[PDB]
Amino acid sequence: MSQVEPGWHFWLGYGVDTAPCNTPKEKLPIRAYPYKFQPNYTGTPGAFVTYNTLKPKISAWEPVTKQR
Amino acid sequence: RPATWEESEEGALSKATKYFLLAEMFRGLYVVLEQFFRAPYTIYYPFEKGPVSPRFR
Ligand SMILES: CCCCCCCCCCCCCCCCCC(=O)OC[C@H](COP(=O)(O)OCCN)OC(=O)CCCCCCCCCCCCCCCCC
Repeated sequence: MSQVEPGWHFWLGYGVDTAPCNTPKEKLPIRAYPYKFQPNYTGTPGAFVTYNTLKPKISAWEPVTKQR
Repeated sequence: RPATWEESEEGALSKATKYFLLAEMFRGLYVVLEQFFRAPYTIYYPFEKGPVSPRFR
């Protein structure tokens, strides 16, 4: 069920009447980037990895010495 | 007051024919026999999805 395109997925489940080639220019959302469609990669090695979006909250000191 | 056996409109023969010939058992049998001959409800899931409202989450 993961291999169906999003605009078609709402149609197969009886959400919309008009199929996504039948809908006019006004409903197609404006984008500034390409579309690529990853279905689901569960068990596949292309499974998602979560991580920290930001850096550790408290900085540590860069060691700087001084000969007196 | 609940009726005794003697103040009943059914005869003993009429009442016990329904007893030994299982009348309403056969009626309830014939119900599901009627249901053998009708259309099932099953949809085939990855080929056919069920309901969607846009409110769904
Ligand atoms: C006046 C008539 C004729 C006079 C001649 C005397 C008899 C001749 C006819 C004999 C044929 C007898 C057939 C079996 C008799 C069953 C009698 C009966 O109903 O058992 C009663 C018994 C409990 O008795 P009780 O506590 O008094 O409560 C009864 C509610 N009134 O209830 C029980 O304990 C359970 C009842 C079980 C019934 C069977 C349930 C499962 C089997 C269903 C078989 C259906 C077959 C259909 C197949 C179709 C095939 C095309």
